[PDB]
Order: sequence, then structure tokens, then C-alpha cells
Amino acid sequence: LDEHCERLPYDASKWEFPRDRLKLGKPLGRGAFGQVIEADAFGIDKTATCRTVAVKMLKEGATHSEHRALMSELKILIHIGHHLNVVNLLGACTKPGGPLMVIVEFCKFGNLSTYLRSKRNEFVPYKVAPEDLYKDFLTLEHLICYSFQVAKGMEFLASRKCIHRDLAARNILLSEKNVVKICDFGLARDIYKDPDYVRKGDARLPLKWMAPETIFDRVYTIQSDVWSFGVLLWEIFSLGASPYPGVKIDEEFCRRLKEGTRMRAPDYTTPEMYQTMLDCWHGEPSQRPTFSELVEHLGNLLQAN
Ligand SMILES: COc1ccc2c(Oc3cnc(CC(=O)Nc4cc(C)cc(CN(C)C)c4)c(OC)c3)ccnc2c1
Repeated sequence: LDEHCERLPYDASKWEFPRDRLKLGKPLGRGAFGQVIEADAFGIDKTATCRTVAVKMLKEGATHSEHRALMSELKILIHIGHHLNVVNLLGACTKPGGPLMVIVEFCKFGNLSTYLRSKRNEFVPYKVAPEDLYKDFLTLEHLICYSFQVAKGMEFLASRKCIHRDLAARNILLSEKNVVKICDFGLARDIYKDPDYVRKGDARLPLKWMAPETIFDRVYTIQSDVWSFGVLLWEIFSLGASPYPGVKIDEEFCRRLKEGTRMRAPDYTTPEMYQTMLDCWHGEPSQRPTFSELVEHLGNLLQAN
């Protein structure tokens, strides 16, 4: 349903937030044409309550085309609606005289790739030592829990007839109480400057996260997002490492992948989590697990761990 966004509704009476009730702060993420800014919103979700929020908007260099793209993103966020594991839309500023602003809840710890890399040294598979009890360490349970939550969020997106197209740990945010939310920086990331995006024709694409059918056939489905989810699992259980370490991402990488070449197990995986990565990476899209099956499986692993 996310291919024809322009026909989706924008109910101003529900979503419109006055620009003067927003106290704009520091940048959280900046692209070439878009940006994400921290802000204090007055009474956006609870009467007369200040709330820290994240605001997506355009910047110098953007054109009317990026403005139309941002409005489509607002419409799809409305269609998607709320779930614990998706960043929740809180409001928007669309009235003339100011920039189009898309306001979502704030996720204090930022993107999951940077977070896990920063916390790599503070990881223990199992907190079992009596002295280690009051140490805020990441454990296997936390990693499986983040994995399970992203699958729940993706299952939810799928139920809304939407697909992600850029699922990766950089598009996962961490909030308080170990809650992770799916986001999509999009224009608020500078893909022409970001090494995760590689020139493949006239577009800069996240090649290391793409299914062979996306690279070779330009096919995007929920099952290609499952492939991306497998790559995300590898990022989680490598504690924020970059995929395919030491591999030049060229025509040869793409052919080897298309032929069945896969990544080796990351350093912090359990045998079952690596098997789950291999299952998401099945060459045949229909043979990959679905998000509903991944939710059930990860929920089982979380209960077994
Ligand atoms: C502390 O540092 C930080 C740093 C960054 C933060 C943050 O960044 C944002 C990231 N992305 C967006 C846009 C977005 O998520 N759009 C979107 C969401 C879904 C579920 C689906 C689709 C549709 N597509 C096709 C899949 C689009 C933001 O909008 C305001 C903010 C949010 C909160 N807190 C943040 C804290």
C-alpha cells in the first residue's frame, strides 16, 4: 500500500500540531536534503505536558520533490499507526508559512548499530557471576530480545501491507526499558556520504542488506525485508560490526551472493541464531521464514535463553 501514498489521507484535525508549541533543538541526524532534530513539544500527547520528540524535516538543497516525498512518508506513518516496535507518529506541521515537519517519539539511545558497537566491550553472554549482578551489561537475552522486538515490529508493518526496503540496524532505534523501534532516516541520512550505500547504476543502494532478487531484479517484498532482517541479526550478534567484513562490494560480491555465498557466524551468536540468519538468507524468497514465524521462533529462543 506504500507504492501509492499520494492517495492516502492527511487528517489535519487529528494530526496538525502548531509550530509555536515546538521548541526546536540540536540535530540528531543530518542528510544532504533532510534532517532529524530533537525538540520539546508542548502537550503533543498528554495535556499540557512537555515531551521530548524527534522532528524530521527538510534542509537547504531540498526541492519540491523532497517535500512531496516527506508528505508521502507522513501519510504512510498515519496508515501504519502505532505499535511498540515502530517509531510512533505524534503529529505534524503542514500549514503554509513553515516547513513540513513529521514528529515522532524520541528514542534516547539513538540507532542500534552505533549503540551495540559502543557497548561491545560490556557484553557477557550470561550474567551469572555474583559480583557482576549490579553491572548494566548487555547479555544474549538482550540481543535475542532486540531481535524478537524487530521481528514483532516487522510483522506489524506486514499486517499494514507495508514493506520497509531499508531494514538495517542503522534504521532501528533504542528507547528506554530495552525497547527497540523500527525507523527510516531516509533523506535524514546522507546516502552519498554514508559507506553503507554503494553506487549500483544511477542509485546509491544499501547493497550489503539487499536480497539477490532486489540487487538483480529490483524486486522489493516482505520476503526481501526478511533477507535484510537476517543481515540485521548478524549486525546484532556481531555487536554492531559492518556486514561481509573485508569484502569489496562490487559485481563479483553480487555474483557470489546470487550463487549462494553467505556470511560466516558473527562472534557473539548462538548456533540457533546463526541458523536463523541462514534461513532468512535462503536464495528462494518463498522459502525464507515469514516475520510471524520469526516472532514465534525468537519468542521460543527468548523463553529458552
Ligand atoms: C538520540 O538520537 C536519536 C536519533 C534519531 C532519532 C529518530 O530518528 C528518526 C528516524 N526516522 C524518522 C522517520 C521515520 O521513522 N519514518 C518511517 C517510519 C516507519 C516505521 C516507516 C516508514 C516508511 N518506510 C517506507 C519504511 C517511515 C524520524 O522521523 C521524525 C526520526 C527518532 C527518534 N529518536 C531519535 C533519537
